[PDB]
Amino acid sequence: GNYNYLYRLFRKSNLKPFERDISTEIYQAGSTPCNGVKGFNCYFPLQSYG
Amino acid sequence: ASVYAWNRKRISNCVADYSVLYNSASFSTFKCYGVSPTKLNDLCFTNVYA
Repeated sequence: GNYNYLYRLFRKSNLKPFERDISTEIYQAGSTPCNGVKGFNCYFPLQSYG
Repeated sequence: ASVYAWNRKRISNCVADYSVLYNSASFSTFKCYGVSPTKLNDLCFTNVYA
């Protein structure tokens, strides 16, 4: 796998046209307050296809 | 059941709120595929199965 190229799976809100977002914070998908760490429906939103 | 002959229950003629299920961190996992968990509370179906 090459891992140079990275993907965001989820976000708090949709991008406006040419909105740009570098932020890496853990995404709360459900009932777990993330506070900077993963958990039950709390996920790191970044990915790569390898 | 023994997983080779897994139980199927047909679900019909009813209103659904799947967040009553996935909000609870009581399970060892709750994951969703093809569609994110939140969206399932908007949907309508002819049949549902557990």
